[PDB]
Amino acid sequence: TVPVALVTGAAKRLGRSIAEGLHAEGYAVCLHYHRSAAEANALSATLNARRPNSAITVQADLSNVATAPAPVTLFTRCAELVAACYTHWGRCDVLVNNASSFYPTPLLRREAMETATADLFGSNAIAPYFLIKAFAHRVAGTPAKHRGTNYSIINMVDAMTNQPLLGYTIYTMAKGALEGLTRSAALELAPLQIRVNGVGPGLSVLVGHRSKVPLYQRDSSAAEVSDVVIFLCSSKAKYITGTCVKVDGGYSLTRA
Amino acid sequence: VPVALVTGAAKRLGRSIAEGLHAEGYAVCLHYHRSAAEANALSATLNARRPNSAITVQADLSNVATAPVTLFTRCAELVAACYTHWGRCDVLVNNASSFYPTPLLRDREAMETATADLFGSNAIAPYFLIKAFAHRVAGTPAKHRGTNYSIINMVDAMTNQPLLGYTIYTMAKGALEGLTRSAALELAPLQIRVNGVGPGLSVLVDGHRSKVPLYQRDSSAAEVSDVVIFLCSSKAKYITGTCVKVDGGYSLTRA
Amino acid sequence: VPVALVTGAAKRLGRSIAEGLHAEGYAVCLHYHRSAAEANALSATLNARRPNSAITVQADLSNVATAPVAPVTLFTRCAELVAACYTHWGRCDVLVNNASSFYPTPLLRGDREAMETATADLFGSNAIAPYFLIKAFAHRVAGTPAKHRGTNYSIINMVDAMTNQPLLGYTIYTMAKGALEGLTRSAALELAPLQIRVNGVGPGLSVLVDDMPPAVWEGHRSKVPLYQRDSSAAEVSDVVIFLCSSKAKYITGTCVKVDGGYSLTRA
Amino acid sequence: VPVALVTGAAKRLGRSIAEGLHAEGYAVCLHYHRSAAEANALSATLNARRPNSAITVQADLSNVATAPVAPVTLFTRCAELVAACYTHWGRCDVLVNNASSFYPTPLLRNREAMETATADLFGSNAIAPYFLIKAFAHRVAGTPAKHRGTNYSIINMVDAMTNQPLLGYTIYTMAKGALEGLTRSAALELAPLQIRVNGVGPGLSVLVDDMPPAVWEGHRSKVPLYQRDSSAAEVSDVVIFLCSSKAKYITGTCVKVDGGYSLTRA
Ligand SMILES: NC(=O)C1=CN([C@@H]2O[C@H](COP(=O)(O)OP(=O)(O)OC[C@H]3O[C@@H](n4cnc5c(N)ncnc54)[C@H](OP(=O)(O)O)[C@@H]3O)[C@@H](O)[C@H]2O)C=CC1
Ligand SMILES: NC(=O)C1=CN([C@@H]2O[C@H](COP(=O)(O)OP(=O)(O)OC[C@H]3O[C@@H](n4cnc5c(N)ncnc54)[C@H](OP(=O)(O)O)[C@@H]3O)[C@@H](O)[C@H]2O)C=CC1
Ligand SMILES: NC(=O)C1=CN([C@@H]2O[C@H](COP(=O)(O)OP(=O)(O)OC[C@H]3O[C@@H](n4cnc5c(N)ncnc54)[C@H](OP(=O)(O)O)[C@@H]3O)[C@@H](O)[C@H]2O)C=CC1
Ligand SMILES: NC(=O)C1=CN([C@@H]2O[C@H](COP(=O)(O)OP(=O)(O)OC[C@H]3O[C@@H](n4cnc5c(N)ncnc54)[C@H](OP(=O)(O)O)[C@@H]3O)[C@@H](O)[C@H]2O)C=CC1
Repeated sequence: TVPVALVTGAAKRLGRSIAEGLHAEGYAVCLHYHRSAAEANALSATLNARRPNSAITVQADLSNVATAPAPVTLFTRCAELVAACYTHWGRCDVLVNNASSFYPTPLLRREAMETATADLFGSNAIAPYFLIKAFAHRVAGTPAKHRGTNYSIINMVDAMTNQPLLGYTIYTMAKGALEGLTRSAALELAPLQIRVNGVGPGLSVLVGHRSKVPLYQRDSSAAEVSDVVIFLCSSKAKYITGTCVKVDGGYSLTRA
Repeated sequence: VPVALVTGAAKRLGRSIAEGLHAEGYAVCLHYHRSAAEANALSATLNARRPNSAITVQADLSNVATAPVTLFTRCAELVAACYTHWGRCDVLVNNASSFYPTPLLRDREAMETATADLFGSNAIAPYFLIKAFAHRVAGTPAKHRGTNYSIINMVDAMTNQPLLGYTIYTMAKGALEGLTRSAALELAPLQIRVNGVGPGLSVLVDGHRSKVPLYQRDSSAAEVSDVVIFLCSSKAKYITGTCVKVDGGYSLTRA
Repeated sequence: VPVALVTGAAKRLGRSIAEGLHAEGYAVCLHYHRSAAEANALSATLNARRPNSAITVQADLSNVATAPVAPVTLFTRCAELVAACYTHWGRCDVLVNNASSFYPTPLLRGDREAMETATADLFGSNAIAPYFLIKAFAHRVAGTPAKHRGTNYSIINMVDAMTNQPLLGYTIYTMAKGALEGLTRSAALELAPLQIRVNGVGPGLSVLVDDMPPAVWEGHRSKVPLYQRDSSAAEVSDVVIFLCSSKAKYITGTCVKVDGGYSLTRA
Repeated sequence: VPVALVTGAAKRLGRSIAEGLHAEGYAVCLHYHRSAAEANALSATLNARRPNSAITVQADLSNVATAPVAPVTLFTRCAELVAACYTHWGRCDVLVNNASSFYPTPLLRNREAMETATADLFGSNAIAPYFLIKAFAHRVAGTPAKHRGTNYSIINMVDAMTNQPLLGYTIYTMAKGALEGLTRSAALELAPLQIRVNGVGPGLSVLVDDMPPAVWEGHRSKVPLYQRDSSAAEVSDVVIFLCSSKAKYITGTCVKVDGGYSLTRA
């Protein structure tokens, strides 16, 4: 049986490493993207070249805003992403909420305030919520006899948000929401044997903070994070749910 | 005479907090959404005890426009109301909170308003309120600033042990915890303290209470508001970015 | 008149705690290990303000047997501290596990002794003594007929707001503090039926010792987000006192950081 | 061919962990206290599968001095376990602090009992692990850089449920809290030697069934995922993963393996 994985923000960096890892384990992969169409399609071509019909791409803005066709709501856009997996491959075994907007929202010195709120909160928390709902309904709507045997949802959190980055309040809040989503979803979806966990990087693939990481005194590679993600998706991890794993080289253990 | 703004001050915990702060000498701006009668009754009681020690302000803190007026604007206006009437705002208490199911498992705009209401009241409104509050302090010349600025976020001691079916509420509380820490850090330079108070079971609607280790009952409003009040006192000036459980040990239990 | 036992009461945070409780009307049993002169000076001050409101008891809380007053065990020494409260005043309403040894136990580089004594000292003072003290305290309340019990039993464990961001080289100390946090939760749960509340207070930097260059000391305190300084003893003891008040009677099993946001920082 | 020392390896989780590591090619030093028969049986199986891939060492990890052949301290007995790995195979790449005593130490409802309970519960769950880590760390530091292994990993078996204390188990819960502290402090201090230190916290695994079937069923039925306790393998696979080179950026973290049990409330 060939399992399917949906990965948001799959075009590059961690998202792309995650998709590659899942693909190397035999997953067919639905690569979501927002703006990185060229990289997304280039990745699909690589994956489909290795193994025919093992990759597709879907575009979507996951910000908590209406888009033009009545207006399309973020929920609808999310349901469509999950539906694209069932339409093409007839299944969706794994969901990885990786897409994430990250920029300052200082408390100390309108259009910007409102789009920032919906963008940061949508991508990091609200989209993943609706995505999980859509994913869950599909599974519930599948007759028990026909369900997969290893449903796994991974939320990309942040190992460092408890030690807030000065000026990033909304981003930090959204990640805090995502942690709550992880726990609440693990509990409510446990009956459908759908596991929900979180993976929190510290510093990965930076574009003198490296030297602060206790382990290796450097940021991590994408693989050093994606391997963790892949492991949590494996049947060997089927008893793990509702937990967040830090992948930070001990950075969260430090103090100023 | 210090001023305190308390959202959702009309009844229950919000009312207890206002009364507590008032008993310590605070002038209190009582925010309310729908409980206009209860809000005005309380103001009358407080103003009767001490002239000009209470006002009331109506506002929907759901992340939606009204009349268009954005949530941020409505929030700025709440804080402005304090400076307009009394010329100051020393304490902010983000207490207002919507609480109802958002099941993941068995409706179009039903989830739309739920999203904006649950997230607005519990997280986004508090964010804008804190911004507005922080902005007024920063805009106040150092010599004229108060000496005990305190923001309290009402969190939930039990959200790490999620209530089945309440994902969006739980998510909003998680955001509020993040707001508490991020704000404490960024506002430390203005000497504005930001903390959280997390009830377990308090003043139940109407069992579940027999589950509480301590006293085997839910708490009274005072048992929570006193903690809020203490965190606002100058005896607590070194505390910031922390959340205090007031749950009688409920979070220490397991199924 | 309610009684409070405070371990390591002779100076610094322990003294401030005793003074605070004393200012609220508590009679205070001041425990000390080596600071006899400081302890007696404090008792004198408290007894001078209010006759018979203070006493002092000496005890090594390290997890080692002591010279017969058959060797005396740590548990026995702990029971005796609690007993000294009931013997003199007929009661013990509040316990504050404040005493604490603090020094390096590096993982990397007349010798065994230092290893075996460090283990028992750091662990005893910070965790094991508090355990037996709580047991003793718990036993005395349980042995009191309901009709004679106090109405506000409170136990406070002094923890560390920064142990989750370990100080390099202090593994055993950090370990003992983690054990203390465990004790706090387990005790709150088990003693809830006797209405004995058990909480923790975790300082960050308080009355930071200045055995180092002025600038190096400016550095450390400047890392605290709020006020860019370590705290005074009062800024911590007032929190302790509050947790002991009847206005905190619904709080139990919780640890309160008093760190001015220090734990929110990163390297 | 890497070496792994596993304490309390004789049965249950310890055994599953040794088997897991053995299946990955590790040579395994199986520590035991009282389960000599089960320990030797396991060694035989492993050695039969791959010659000279298993040994055993007996040791009481309680924080008490043992009788020789001058009393032996816990630290010495700990160094000797680590030494046994370097003596036999010339290396120790992985350490798994699995050994653990677990029994009640009530505060109420009421000897050499309390002196031994304290030392046994605290020794096995915390103090031994401390000294073992020290010993393990010294051996690595005393190895010239050019000869060091490339994947040093220490895993501490913690408890996903200690923050929701089991009534009457104060000392155990305290020792587990100390073990968590040990995990973080050690990760930090040993980072420079590239020695990773993490924790794995089971919830309910291979739940002891010494009670009415209904009572046993009620207990496991509380676990949200599968409504059952876990198998040993469902825990050991996590341990094994954390030891793999794919996990070489993870350190100072504790991973719950509890099927969501810690998410529940009374
Ligand atoms: N890298 C690090 O040091 C850390 C990473 N993390 C988390 O790990 C995950 C991946 O990290 P990283 O690779 O750095 O991520 P990136 O910052 O590179 O962003 C990943 C993708 O998110 C997509 N995205 C952003 N906003 C939206 C939106 N509004 N709608 C739809 N898609 C959007 C972008 O896709 P596109 O280009 O197609 O528009 C982008 O490629 C993230 O969730 C991040 O929060 C956490 C802590 C540290
Ligand atoms: N009580 C408990 O057991 C627990 C309480 N808490 C938290 O403590 C705080 C107070 O608790 P409690 O007294 O029970 O709170 P309530 O549930 O009684 O709600 C408080 C007030 O919030 C206001 N409110 C709700 N939605 C909105 C909105 N969209 N815009 C503006 N105001 C709104 C309401 O004001 P109005 O009536 O005027 O419309 C209401 O009176 C809350 O933050 C809650 O989350 C956390 C855990 C447990
Ligand atoms: N001050 C700070 O920055 C921080 C403090 N804390 C905690 O707060 C509490 C008080 O802090 P602080 O005032 O600095 O504490 P101190 O370091 O000054 O120690 C307090 C007392 O503990 C006693 N003590 C130490 N070892 C033993 C022992 N083996 N047996 C009996 N008594 C012993 C000493 O009593 P004597 O002198 O009589 O021998 C000492 O006066 C402690 O628990 C500490 O761990 C936590 C984080 C930070
Ligand atoms: N199983 C579960 O549901 C849970 C397990 N855990 C943790 O997982 C780990 C393994 O679990 P599990 O397999 O159940 O463990 P066990 O309860 O079976 O104990 C493991 C081994 O520890 C050894 N041991 C106990 N005390 C000592 C001592 N004083 N000195 C030396 N060795 C000692 C015993 O070895 P011997 O037989 O040779 O004497 C025993 O076989 C433990 O650390 C445990 O705390 C945590 C939560 C739940």
